[PDB]
Amino acid sequence: MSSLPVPYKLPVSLSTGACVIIKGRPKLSFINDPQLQVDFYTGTDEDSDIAFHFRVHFGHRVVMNSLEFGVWKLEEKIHYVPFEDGEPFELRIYVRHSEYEVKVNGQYIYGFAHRHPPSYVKMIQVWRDVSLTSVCVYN
Repeated sequence: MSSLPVPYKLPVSLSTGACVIIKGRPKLSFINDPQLQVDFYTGTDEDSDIAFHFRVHFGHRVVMNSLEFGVWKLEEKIHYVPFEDGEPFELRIYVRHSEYEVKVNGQYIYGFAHRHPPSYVKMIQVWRDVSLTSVCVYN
């Protein structure tokens, strides 16, 4: 029950082979419609674009998108992702040549085709209704 501040912002440099690992717990039970949001920003400013947005509507759906010149682009949706109510989760995002590969709790979930080069990602923000225990970038 140690925790990181939320919103959590960390500077990053992403290259093919990198892996973002996010560990934490939803802070409310699913009946309260808690959310998790992970944003890969292409700037350090508050108005920066988002190359990869990953948003968990716990108990409902996962949506992914990008914010480009201030506009949300095509939403990609997953109906079911195996987050468990009240339990700690592990979210991994691997930076591959052509896509981000998303893993949750030991399961392969999704490959999100790059819309922008990962080399332009400068900061990752993790926020909304979670308690966070760690946010690590490998390689």
